This record gives sequence, structure tokens and C-alpha cells, in this order.
Amino acid sequence: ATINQLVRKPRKRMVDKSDVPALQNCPQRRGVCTRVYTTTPKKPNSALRKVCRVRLTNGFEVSSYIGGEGHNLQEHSVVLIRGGRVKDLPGVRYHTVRGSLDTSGVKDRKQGRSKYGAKRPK
Amino acid sequence: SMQDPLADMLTRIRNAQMAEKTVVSMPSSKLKAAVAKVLKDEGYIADFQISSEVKPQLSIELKYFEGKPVIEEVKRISRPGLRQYKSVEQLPKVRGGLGVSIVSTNKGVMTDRAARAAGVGGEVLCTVF
RNA sequence: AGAAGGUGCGCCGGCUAGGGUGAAGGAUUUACUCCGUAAGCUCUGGCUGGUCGAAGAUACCAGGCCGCUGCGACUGUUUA
RNA sequence: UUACCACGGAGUGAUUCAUGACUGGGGUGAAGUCGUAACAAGGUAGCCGUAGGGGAACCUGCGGCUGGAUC
RNA sequence: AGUUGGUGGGGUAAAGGCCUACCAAGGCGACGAUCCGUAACUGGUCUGAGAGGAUGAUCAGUCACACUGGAACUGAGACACGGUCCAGACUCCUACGGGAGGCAGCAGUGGGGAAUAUUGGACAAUGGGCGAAAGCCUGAUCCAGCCAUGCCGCGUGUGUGAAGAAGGUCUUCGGAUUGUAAAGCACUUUAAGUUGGGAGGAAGGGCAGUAAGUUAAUACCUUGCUGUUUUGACGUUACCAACAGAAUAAGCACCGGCUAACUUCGUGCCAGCAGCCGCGGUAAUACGAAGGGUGCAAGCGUUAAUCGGAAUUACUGGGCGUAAAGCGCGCGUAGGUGGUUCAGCAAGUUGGAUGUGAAAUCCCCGGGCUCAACCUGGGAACUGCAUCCAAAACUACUGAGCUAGAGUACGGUAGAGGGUGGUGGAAUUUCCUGUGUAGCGGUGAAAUGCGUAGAUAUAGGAAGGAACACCAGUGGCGAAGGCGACCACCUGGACUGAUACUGACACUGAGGUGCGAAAGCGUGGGGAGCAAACAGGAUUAGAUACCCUGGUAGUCCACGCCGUAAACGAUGUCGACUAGCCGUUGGGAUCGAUCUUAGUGGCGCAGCUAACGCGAUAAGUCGACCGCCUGGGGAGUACGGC
Ligand SMILES: [Mg+2]
Ligand SMILES: [Mg+2]
Ligand SMILES: [Mg+2]
Ligand SMILES: [Mg+2]
Ligand SMILES: [Mg+2]
Ligand SMILES: [Mg+2]
Ligand SMILES: [Mg+2]
Ligand SMILES: [Mg+2]
Ligand SMILES: [Mg+2]
Ligand SMILES: [Mg+2]
Ligand SMILES: [Mg+2]
Ligand SMILES: [Mg+2]
Ligand SMILES: [Mg+2]
Ligand SMILES: [Mg+2]
Ligand SMILES: [Mg+2]
Ligand SMILES: [Mg+2]
Ligand SMILES: [Mg+2]
Ligand SMILES: [Mg+2]
Ligand SMILES: [Mg+2]
Ligand SMILES: [Mg+2]
Ligand SMILES: [Mg+2]
Ligand SMILES: [Mg+2]
Ligand SMILES: [Mg+2]
Ligand SMILES: [Mg+2]
Ligand SMILES: [Mg+2]
Ligand SMILES: [Mg+2]
Ligand SMILES: [Mg+2]
Ligand SMILES: [Mg+2]
Ligand SMILES: [Mg+2]
Ligand SMILES: [Mg+2]
Ligand SMILES: [Mg+2]
Ligand SMILES: [Mg+2]
Ligand SMILES: [Mg+2]
Ligand SMILES: [Mg+2]
Ligand SMILES: [Mg+2]
Ligand SMILES: [Mg+2]
Ligand SMILES: [Mg+2]
Ligand SMILES: [Mg+2]
Ligand SMILES: [Mg+2]
Ligand SMILES: [Mg+2]
Ligand SMILES: [Mg+2]
Ligand SMILES: [Mg+2]
Ligand SMILES: [Mg+2]
Ligand SMILES: [Mg+2]
Ligand SMILES: [Mg+2]
Ligand SMILES: [Mg+2]
Ligand SMILES: [Mg+2]
Ligand SMILES: [Mg+2]
Ligand SMILES: [Mg+2]
Ligand SMILES: [Mg+2]
Ligand SMILES: [Mg+2]
Ligand SMILES: [Mg+2]
Ligand SMILES: [Mg+2]
Ligand SMILES: [Mg+2]
Ligand SMILES: [Mg+2]
Ligand SMILES: [Mg+2]
Ligand SMILES: [Mg+2]
Ligand SMILES: [Mg+2]
Ligand SMILES: [Mg+2]
Ligand SMILES: [Mg+2]
Ligand SMILES: [Mg+2]
Ligand SMILES: [Mg+2]
Ligand SMILES: [Mg+2]
Ligand SMILES: [Mg+2]
Ligand SMILES: [Mg+2]
Ligand SMILES: [Mg+2]
Ligand SMILES: [Mg+2]
Ligand SMILES: [Mg+2]
Ligand SMILES: [Mg+2]
Ligand SMILES: [Mg+2]
Ligand SMILES: [Mg+2]
Ligand SMILES: [Mg+2]
Ligand SMILES: [Mg+2]
Ligand SMILES: [Mg+2]
Ligand SMILES: [Mg+2]
Ligand SMILES: [Mg+2]
Ligand SMILES: [Mg+2]
Ligand SMILES: [Mg+2]
Ligand SMILES: [Mg+2]
Ligand SMILES: [Mg+2]
Ligand SMILES: [Mg+2]
Ligand SMILES: [Mg+2]
Ligand SMILES: [Mg+2]
Ligand SMILES: [Mg+2]
Ligand SMILES: [Mg+2]
Ligand SMILES: [Mg+2]
Ligand SMILES: [Mg+2]
Ligand SMILES: [Mg+2]
Ligand SMILES: [Mg+2]
Ligand SMILES: [Mg+2]
Ligand SMILES: [Mg+2]
Ligand SMILES: [Mg+2]
Ligand SMILES: [Mg+2]
Ligand SMILES: [Mg+2]
Ligand SMILES: [Mg+2]
Ligand SMILES: [Mg+2]
Ligand SMILES: [Mg+2]
Ligand SMILES: [Mg+2]
Ligand SMILES: [Mg+2]
Ligand SMILES: [Mg+2]
Ligand SMILES: [Mg+2]
Ligand SMILES: [Mg+2]
Ligand SMILES: [Mg+2]
Ligand SMILES: [Mg+2]
Ligand SMILES: [Mg+2]
Ligand SMILES: [Mg+2]
Ligand SMILES: [Mg+2]
Ligand SMILES: [Mg+2]
Ligand SMILES: [Mg+2]
Ligand SMILES: [Mg+2]
Ligand SMILES: [Mg+2]
Ligand SMILES: [Mg+2]
Ligand SMILES: [Mg+2]
Ligand SMILES: [Mg+2]
Ligand SMILES: [Mg+2]
Ligand SMILES: [Mg+2]
Ligand SMILES: [Mg+2]
Ligand SMILES: [Mg+2]
Ligand SMILES: [Mg+2]
Ligand SMILES: [Mg+2]
Ligand SMILES: [Mg+2]
Ligand SMILES: [Mg+2]
Ligand SMILES: [Mg+2]
Ligand SMILES: [Mg+2]
Ligand SMILES: [Mg+2]
Ligand SMILES: [Mg+2]
Ligand SMILES: [Mg+2]
Ligand SMILES: [Mg+2]
Ligand SMILES: [Mg+2]
Ligand SMILES: [Mg+2]
Ligand SMILES: [Mg+2]
Ligand SMILES: [Mg+2]
Ligand SMILES: [Mg+2]
Ligand SMILES: [Mg+2]
Ligand SMILES: [Mg+2]
Ligand SMILES: [Mg+2]
Ligand SMILES: [Mg+2]
Ligand SMILES: [Mg+2]
Ligand SMILES: [Mg+2]
Ligand SMILES: [Mg+2]
Ligand SMILES: [Mg+2]
Ligand SMILES: [Mg+2]
Ligand SMILES: [Mg+2]
Repeated sequence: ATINQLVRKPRKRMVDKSDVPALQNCPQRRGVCTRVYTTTPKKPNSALRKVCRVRLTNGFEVSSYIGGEGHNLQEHSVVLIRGGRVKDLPGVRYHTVRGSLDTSGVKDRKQGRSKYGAKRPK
Repeated sequence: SMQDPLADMLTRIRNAQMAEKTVVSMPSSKLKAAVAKVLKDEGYIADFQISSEVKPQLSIELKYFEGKPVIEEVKRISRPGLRQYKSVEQLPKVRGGLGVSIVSTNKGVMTDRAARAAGVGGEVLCTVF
């Protein structure tokens, strides 16, 4: 682009949209489990993944992934969700925080048990 | 349509320097003459001559020294589309002083070294190294 | 499309602007002629007050309007 | 008593959000059904514009290109 | 439409359409008015080598607001944050007649939220209001409370200690590792604990005397000094000393590559992990544990967000033949840019001086808290703006020039350049007529179809429509699309030679304006051949195709519309330079040869390119202007305008 062409119309910055439209500029948000189900990953992977559909205080309805080996979420469970996309599951953009409000974290876990809300065995 | 004659002068010099020639001929003007003189004082050319007869022709004889030409990088700075001017503190250095940059000031067309010697900035015409 | 809807309108004063007709005068083609005319008569307006009543297009006269659809393009014709 | 004016009324428009019986395409999915259109001259050389036709990929006419093999 | 200007008048502390009555028809706008969305601004902050990008918490300056909408009064100052009046929404009291309220002041509550604290102390210090002075008030302020929220500092011990203890883990069963790590032995008491000492934040106020000045006066009063008395929320201050003892005080993430750190045991495409590549289906250094190790450390990780890396919006500092990307092609408006001489001017440009650019912050040299964070002195900086002085190379402006760009006048050359009429020959088809008789046509092979109602072939005549063999060429002309029979008429441009003339009149070009293959659309003609649609026959598993026999729109003409193409050299226009060789179309010169122009082709040195390849008809070296690109799909699609 020539100098005169740039004077008539200067260069424009593109804006990068967030990958987490819900929880608008928030670290975490709480919601209610409208249902808890289980789904199947994409092609190269084979498993049976646990997922909860959550309605947020925003009014948004999204899907979160439940980490760890076990969980105790059921209908009308109040949960806290954070960002983070699960690559295998299509449409899952959030993670459920273990051990915050109603999730209680995993049990019998002893290595790296701060991402799963587990107390020190002591 | 020759909206810049000085760029044509430098282009002719570079093109015929690359082609292993000895003399370059072009239409002359009182600015190209000053540029040729300041190059002569810097040892970048052999000699320059201005013809008579209403339509003067300026001819320049080149130098080669080794198997490689003396002028290896000559570039115009202030074009009719940009018109760059600089102060004394902002006069550019080419190759960290190993080259020369031609500056047009109210004291005439001279080199950047002479420009700081007189403490007068102006318009940066071209850089030669 | 007069879509829809709205505002003013009587009477008595003050100031003010135009048109038509038309004495006297002037011209020459001297006469069933041309120009032009003060008053009078007549027709259009403008902005400013005041005043009465419950109400001034006061009586007679004098469109109700709008939104979706079927049929037939329309004005016309037909079972006295 | 007049002038200015807030609230509030009446009529008719513009714009912008959410929602709507029912509909049109798109994307993503898994060992589903029908064909085989392209890639080799892909077995009728392929594409481009336009028109008609057909379960579908597509076929045919008219003009154009080589980003077409043998020679 | 008080909209823009003028006059007279009113009004204000003051200029002014601020207001009013007349007069005029003006004012703003592609240098973006009006309208829509969003948002207090700045000093600054964070990132970045810088240029930039993002952003206005805390502190400071300005502005606006005080339940919602109005209005004024009092006042030096208000349209008034704990004032008045009017109206509204929402709460409340009531003895039922009747009134009150405004935490976006400090604490505090409910609510919303992922999320942000005490109904604390004192006016001792600095300020503010009143008073003359004591003094009174002050949720400003100074201090405390809570919270790893951040930055900084310090602890959780130190030395010796090999049977290389016991246990755990691994193993080739020898051993290795945890590891001087532990135990044992000997030291020290920071911080916390207890006790005793102990500044600095303090200036002043009261009383008495003394000395000056005040007048008219040793009085009252103001001021100096002396003596006495009196003041602290913080506060059990900072700090200092003594006492006992190692006692009171380590966790989090990771270990396949990127990336420092590895082996076992469970599980078997499960359970699971995951920032990106990707691991897991029977020996998993990637899942879950255990031993070992690596990073940080009163913190460690995850999530959210900004900049960087990203030269990935490229001014510095990118590209467009084939990866995204040159408008189908011209003409031209605003704008951008301008061949060459003088002379002037001083807007741009350069240098200097002066004023300003708040403080704080960032940077340098210092000074204090035991260090640091923190506080603080001076400087530097604040790259800007404004006014004067000086210079004249370049750009701009003004006057006069010049002929190298551009154009005009005069003879010739070539050409499917365009338009309107007329006329030719070959051939196909159809109709009529003669001879003649059993096939014709078509295919890979067939069949449909045409034939004894006499076909095909053959001879003559007639009608009509369309295209223009041979010339014909890497040939020509045209802005592109495109343009081939011959002749006449009208008409544009280009090449070519000399002289004369004008004297920069030029290039590009957002918007706009036109021309623009084929197919298609409208009205009216025409219709031989061909031929979408369509019918029939084949092929085939099927054949809505390829093949065959027919065949309508259309293809042709006139006028109008449509605006598209692999509209391509996938290469914008204009100008200047840079080794050569072989052709060819027009034209010139000099003596078949040599030179020189304007096109059109083939190779090739430098140079360029990722490579292919381009290479005087650049994709090389450079200038001027315009258009366009920013991962693939969704999509050149939806909505809106035209
Ligand atoms: Mg993330
Ligand atoms: Mg009406
Ligand atoms: Mg009355
Ligand atoms: Mg009505
Ligand atoms: Mg109505
Ligand atoms: Mg209907
Ligand atoms: Mg009905
Ligand atoms: Mg009827
Ligand atoms: Mg009817
Ligand atoms: Mg009908
Ligand atoms: Mg009809
Ligand atoms: Mg009808
Ligand atoms: Mg009638
Ligand atoms: Mg009627
Ligand atoms: Mg009847
Ligand atoms: Mg109505
Ligand atoms: Mg309405
Ligand atoms: Mg409304
Ligand atoms: Mg709707
Ligand atoms: Mg709906
Ligand atoms: Mg429904
Ligand atoms: Mg095909
Ligand atoms: Mg195929
Ligand atoms: Mg094919
Ligand atoms: Mg086939
Ligand atoms: Mg092919
Ligand atoms: Mg298209
Ligand atoms: Mg086609
Ligand atoms: Mg068609
Ligand atoms: Mg179609
Ligand atoms: Mg077909
Ligand atoms: Mg067709
Ligand atoms: Mg074709
Ligand atoms: Mg007025
Ligand atoms: Mg006045
Ligand atoms: Mg006035
Ligand atoms: Mg605008
Ligand atoms: Mg706002
Ligand atoms: Mg950078
Ligand atoms: Mg910066
Ligand atoms: Mg920095
Ligand atoms: Mg801002
Ligand atoms: Mg604040
Ligand atoms: Mg302030
Ligand atoms: Mg100010
Ligand atoms: Mg202020
Ligand atoms: Mg101000
Ligand atoms: Mg204010
Ligand atoms: Mg308030
Ligand atoms: Mg409030
Ligand atoms: Mg108010
Ligand atoms: Mg009042
Ligand atoms: Mg009052
Ligand atoms: Mg007053
Ligand atoms: Mg105020
Ligand atoms: Mg007040
Ligand atoms: Mg107020
Ligand atoms: Mg205030
Ligand atoms: Mg208050
Ligand atoms: Mg009140
Ligand atoms: Mg009220
Ligand atoms: Mg009220
Ligand atoms: Mg309140
Ligand atoms: Mg408060
Ligand atoms: Mg607030
Ligand atoms: Mg709360
Ligand atoms: Mg809550
Ligand atoms: Mg918190
Ligand atoms: Mg607070
Ligand atoms: Mg005080
Ligand atoms: Mg008292
Ligand atoms: Mg208090
Ligand atoms: Mg702390
Ligand atoms: Mg924490
Ligand atoms: Mg905090
Ligand atoms: Mg052992
Ligand atoms: Mg101590
Ligand atoms: Mg003290
Ligand atoms: Mg003590
Ligand atoms: Mg490594
Ligand atoms: Mg892990
Ligand atoms: Mg295993
Ligand atoms: Mg890993
Ligand atoms: Mg593991
Ligand atoms: Mg973590
Ligand atoms: Mg993060
Ligand atoms: Mg982010
Ligand atoms: Mg991040
Ligand atoms: Mg950048
Ligand atoms: Mg990034
Ligand atoms: Mg970089
Ligand atoms: Mg650039
Ligand atoms: Mg690029
Ligand atoms: Mg370009
Ligand atoms: Mg391609
Ligand atoms: Mg183009
Ligand atoms: Mg092109
Ligand atoms: Mg174009
Ligand atoms: Mg254009
Ligand atoms: Mg155009
Ligand atoms: Mg196109
Ligand atoms: Mg042009
Ligand atoms: Mg111009
Ligand atoms: Mg010039
Ligand atoms: Mg100019
Ligand atoms: Mg000059
Ligand atoms: Mg200056
Ligand atoms: Mg400052
Ligand atoms: Mg120090
Ligand atoms: Mg001078
Ligand atoms: Mg025959
Ligand atoms: Mg014949
Ligand atoms: Mg062509
Ligand atoms: Mg056509
Ligand atoms: Mg058609
Ligand atoms: Mg037609
Ligand atoms: Mg027709
Ligand atoms: Mg036919
Ligand atoms: Mg056929
Ligand atoms: Mg046929
Ligand atoms: Mg036919
Ligand atoms: Mg049709
Ligand atoms: Mg035609
Ligand atoms: Mg073509
Ligand atoms: Mg193109
Ligand atoms: Mg391409
Ligand atoms: Mg072009
Ligand atoms: Mg070009
Ligand atoms: Mg041109
Ligand atoms: Mg050119
Ligand atoms: Mg050129
Ligand atoms: Mg070549
Ligand atoms: Mg290239
Ligand atoms: Mg390349
Ligand atoms: Mg340039
Ligand atoms: Mg340029
Ligand atoms: Mg250029
Ligand atoms: Mg995209
Ligand atoms: Mg995308
Ligand atoms: Mg996209
Ligand atoms: Mg479209
Ligand atoms: Mg859409
Ligand atoms: Mg549209």
C-alpha cells in the first residue's frame, strides 16, 4: 500500500474474539446442572466422557466437562465452571471446578490433588 | 514521466556501474551538478563534465579499483512522494560513518559530516556507500 | 389521498397595500382614435387592538373513518 | 389577568431488542442405502459464463481457456 | 428558518441571536455535516529495542451528578451533597382527622455477584469553621481492626558424624539408592514467649516579673526574655537488656518433545489425560499409585484479561504470473505528483533566543529507616506548543524565459478498424418433370427411419435462407470485447519524411461516465443447415448419458434491454536505464550489404525468483499515481441499498 493510499485509509487492527463467550471476562461463574449425561469422543479416540449441561447466572446454557474418576453431580446441583476446552468433545468449552460448591472433588487421589479439590491425606 | 530526475541520475549511475561501463551521459541540471561535485570530492567517481549548447549534457566517468565497483549501494531517500527532512541531531548514518549521506541545506548541497561541521540540517537526498 | 389528524372563523375600530371603470389634460391619423385621469362607484388583500354569548362553518345546506381477506382488472350492461 | 414552561394526554410514523406455528439452506457426526462425477487420455479431456433437463453426483447446446495426454 | 448576517431597542458583572421587532437569504457538509452505537477527560499505567499497541483502580488537576423532572430565592459566591417550593414513583406513622423520608459522607444491612473489610479511638499532630482569647465543632485527618491482595525482608537451626544402621524402592540377586541424610556427639538463640528499662512525633496554653512601643500619659494593650506549671489516641510505641530451650514454625507443581527432571507396580480403545503434537487395544518413562528427581518456596498451581514473540495490517518494516491478492476495457471530475533557466518571497525546511510544558511518577547523583521495599534533596527529562531574529540549497507561491515532454500544419504507406446499400460463385434442402428398379441410410455391429402409393442414384428447371473454400502467414488492424466473398458511399485511428509553429498545455485518477463474447429477455420479420428441450432405436445390471434417426426454441435481421466469461499474458497505466544471436510485418536512409524506427516471435549474459521460470514485449534497476490481499470452510452467501 502506498503512502497516499494509507493516508486515505489507514491500516486496521483485527480483534480476536474470546473462546469463552459465557462468563464474560470472569474467571469463574456458577450455574445449575440441568442434566448430567455421557458422550463419546471424536474419531481417533474411544472413551465414554462425562459431561454436564449447565445454565449460568448470565442466562447462558453451556456444557462443561467433569474431570477425575468419580463425581456426585445430579439434577439441580449448583456448580462452578471455569474456562478450558476439551479437544475430543465437540461443543464443550468449559470445565467443572472440583471441590468448590457441590462437586466434593475426587477421593483416593494423592498426586497433584490440587486440581481435583482433594485435602492432604495427613 | 520523469517526475524525479535525481532518481533517474542515481539509477543511471547504478545500472551502468553494474554493466561494467566507463561513462554515463544524461541531461544536466544545477542540482545534478552539485550532486556530481559532492561525489567527486568524496572519491566515488573519476570526473564529471557539463556540456555547452542550450541543452547541456552531463557525463560522468566511473571508478572500479578492484574487480568490484567502488559504488556498491546508492539509494534515494527523499522522493517527491515523501519529502523527508531531518534535523542536525537526526542526520542518518550509513554503515556507521563508513559511507556518506548527501544533505541539501541552506548552505548548499554537502555531506552529513560537513552538515554537522556547520551545524545545519536539511533535506536528506540520498545515501551512498 | 379529502388517507389518518390538527388549528383559525362573529361583530366594531386603527393603520396600510393593490386592480377595474373613469373628468381634466396631452399626441396626431382630426375623430365610432390613442395615452391618461381628481372625485365617485366597484373588486381583492395585510397586521393590529377591542368586545358579547355556553356556543360565531351558529339556521337550511353539508364525506364517518381505519385494519385483514374471497371474487371480478377497471367505466359500463342485465331478469319492465 | 397575560407570557414562558415541567408532569400528563391524543393521533400517526421511524428505529432497535426478545419471541413466534411453520419453513430454507449450512456445518459436524458412525463399519447405513444408491450410483461412480473428478484425479491416468479416469476410460465421452477437464474447467469458465449462460440456458434447458434429470433420483443424485450430473448431462446436453452456444461461446471461451489450457491450468489437456498421444502425435 | 432564530436558522446565518444587519439595524433600533431590551437584558447581563461583562462581548454575543442571549432576547425582541423589522431587512436580507443566508450558514454547515466527502478536510465526513446530520444520524446511530459506545465512552467523563488528562497527568499517568502496563507492555515493547524503538516506533507503536492496550488502558484511565490507588495519587493529583479539571468536569458532571446528589431518589426522578422542573424552578427560583438568599447570598461576594449556589441553581445548592446532610437548604426552599412544585409535580412524580416508592416506603412508613397514624388516636383515621392528619405528616414524614432520601447513605453515589463514615461504619453497617439485605440483594446481585466468582469476588472486595470494623456499627473501633482521638482531636495529641497537620489542616478547616467560629471567636478576641481561652476555647467549641470536625467519620477531613492522624491512628488502630480484618484479609498471603501485592512488593520487600527474616525465620523454620549450625558443625562433626560410615556398621555407609533400620525401613522403603530397584536389581543382572553381586549390589545400588534414599544418604551425612538419620541416630549419636557439641554448639547458638534471630523471630515468636516472659520480665525489666525506654526516646521521637510537642509547636503551644495559664500565671508572675522584666525590656521595648503606644499615646498624654511607667495605666490597659502588642511584642522579647526569664521563672513556675501544664499536653500523646497511637501505646504494653520504635528500640535496649536479661531468662529457658532445637524447643514453635514446609508446602505446591511437574518429570514423551517443545522444557530442567525416570524406573517399577496396577489397568488393557476401559478407567482416564491433554497448551499443541497426541498417549491408552498385555512389558504404558504420557492414565492411577510408589521410590527417585527437577523447579519454585509462605507460597505454589489453574482460570480470566493486555502487550510481546507476530515482519501475522509491515511508517520504521510485507505482498499481488502459478500460494490470498491487477477492476473486462477506456475517458474523465475532486485529489496526488511535475522537464529546464534566471529573479524575487520566506508558507514548508534549518539554526538561535524568550515564555510555557502543575506537582507527583519514570531516569541519574545523593541523604534517612540496622538492609530492602518506603520516604526524601538536587538535577535531567517532559521528544510539544507559541512569539521574535537569521539563512536561502530543496518544495510551495510570483514575474520573465527555453525546447529534450505534449500537440498542430504538409506529402505518402498498410490494414478482416467501424456503418449503410448492391452484387457474385460453390454447396445443402424443398418442389416439379424424364429415364430406371429393389434397395437406401447408419453403425463396433445393429435397429428406428426412408422405399414398389416407385425410394436412393441420375438429368433439367424453380424457390429460399445462412456462411464466405483456395489466398491464410509466430500475418494485420482495434482501448478491450472483436474483425475475413467483391464493389460504391460515409467515417476513426496508427505508421512514415522534412520543415515550420505553440511553449509544460503532462501522468495517474476515488467517485462518475460510456463500450463490452456467448447464452438470455421484449416487440416485429425471416427460417436452408445445425441443434438445447423432446420422441423413437441401440448399449447397459440400470442409461433420465456417450452412439443412431428425427426434431422445437435458438442460431439470422431491425430496434430496445441485460453488464456477465479460464472478459487470461491468470502479469494496472505512464516514463527512464541495462551483454548479445536468429527470424518476420510496415517505413526510411547509406553503399545484394550496412544502419535506424514502430510492432510481432524464438533463444540467451548479468540480475531476480520458493521453484518453475522471467530476461529491452522483465517477473531486472528505479520513479508517479491508482486497484487489491491478510488461514480453509460457512460465502461472494444472508440482510439492507441501488
Ligand atoms: Mg485455556
Ligand atoms: Mg381533513
Ligand atoms: Mg366569556
Ligand atoms: Mg376522518
Ligand atoms: Mg381512522
Ligand atoms: Mg391468500
Ligand atoms: Mg373464503
Ligand atoms: Mg362481474
Ligand atoms: Mg365488475
Ligand atoms: Mg381475476
Ligand atoms: Mg386482474
Ligand atoms: Mg386473473
Ligand atoms: Mg360513467
Ligand atoms: Mg365514477
Ligand atoms: Mg326484477
Ligand atoms: Mg384516528
Ligand atoms: Mg402509529
Ligand atoms: Mg410511539
Ligand atoms: Mg419479528
Ligand atoms: Mg421461530
Ligand atoms: Mg416448534
Ligand atoms: Mg465428465
Ligand atoms: Mg469417472
Ligand atoms: Mg471424464
Ligand atoms: Mg463411461
Ligand atoms: Mg482430464
Ligand atoms: Mg457466478
Ligand atoms: Mg456447460
Ligand atoms: Mg438452452
Ligand atoms: Mg439451470
Ligand atoms: Mg440431455
Ligand atoms: Mg442452444
Ligand atoms: Mg467450446
Ligand atoms: Mg425574528
Ligand atoms: Mg445592543
Ligand atoms: Mg439585534
Ligand atoms: Mg460521520
Ligand atoms: Mg457511561
Ligand atoms: Mg516489535
Ligand atoms: Mg510506550
Ligand atoms: Mg518500558
Ligand atoms: Mg478513553
Ligand atoms: Mg475511586
Ligand atoms: Mg481534583
Ligand atoms: Mg481546566
Ligand atoms: Mg474539580
Ligand atoms: Mg474548566
Ligand atoms: Mg458541578
Ligand atoms: Mg446520593
Ligand atoms: Mg440510592
Ligand atoms: Mg431535583
Ligand atoms: Mg422559589
Ligand atoms: Mg421565593
Ligand atoms: Mg443576588
Ligand atoms: Mg452545582
Ligand atoms: Mg447545599
Ligand atoms: Mg442539587
Ligand atoms: Mg462538590
Ligand atoms: Mg445524605
Ligand atoms: Mg417541597
Ligand atoms: Mg407532590
Ligand atoms: Mg410523591
Ligand atoms: Mg440512599
Ligand atoms: Mg457507605
Ligand atoms: Mg456509584
Ligand atoms: Mg453482601
Ligand atoms: Mg449472593
Ligand atoms: Mg475475596
Ligand atoms: Mg470500602
Ligand atoms: Mg485537630
Ligand atoms: Mg462559653
Ligand atoms: Mg467518632
Ligand atoms: Mg503481610
Ligand atoms: Mg489464595
Ligand atoms: Mg485483595
Ligand atoms: Mg536394605
Ligand atoms: Mg526477640
Ligand atoms: Mg515528647
Ligand atoms: Mg515491656
Ligand atoms: Mg529433557
Ligand atoms: Mg498429569
Ligand atoms: Mg504394564
Ligand atoms: Mg507430559
Ligand atoms: Mg503418570
Ligand atoms: Mg492447581
Ligand atoms: Mg491464564
Ligand atoms: Mg486473553
Ligand atoms: Mg493467557
Ligand atoms: Mg506488530
Ligand atoms: Mg497471542
Ligand atoms: Mg519481530
Ligand atoms: Mg511499507
Ligand atoms: Mg506475506
Ligand atoms: Mg502494484
Ligand atoms: Mg488455484
Ligand atoms: Mg486491472
Ligand atoms: Mg487485465
Ligand atoms: Mg479496468
Ligand atoms: Mg472506478
Ligand atoms: Mg470504470
Ligand atoms: Mg469478473
Ligand atoms: Mg485518465
Ligand atoms: Mg488536476
Ligand atoms: Mg522542477
Ligand atoms: Mg501542483
Ligand atoms: Mg529558484
Ligand atoms: Mg523553528
Ligand atoms: Mg512535571
Ligand atoms: Mg541507606
Ligand atoms: Mg532574505
Ligand atoms: Mg433425386
Ligand atoms: Mg440439380
Ligand atoms: Mg484478441
Ligand atoms: Mg447473441
Ligand atoms: Mg434469446
Ligand atoms: Mg430475440
Ligand atoms: Mg419472434
Ligand atoms: Mg430445420
Ligand atoms: Mg442426436
Ligand atoms: Mg437431423
Ligand atoms: Mg432438422
Ligand atoms: Mg424460453
Ligand atoms: Mg441482429
Ligand atoms: Mg478473447
Ligand atoms: Mg483477474
Ligand atoms: Mg490464484
Ligand atoms: Mg488495464
Ligand atoms: Mg507497466
Ligand atoms: Mg493514455
Ligand atoms: Mg509504459
Ligand atoms: Mg516507456
Ligand atoms: Mg529466454
Ligand atoms: Mg516473483
Ligand atoms: Mg516466489
Ligand atoms: Mg515509491
Ligand atoms: Mg508512487
Ligand atoms: Mg511507482
Ligand atoms: Mg476467514
Ligand atoms: Mg475462521
Ligand atoms: Mg471466518
Ligand atoms: Mg448475490
Ligand atoms: Mg446471518
Ligand atoms: Mg440484495
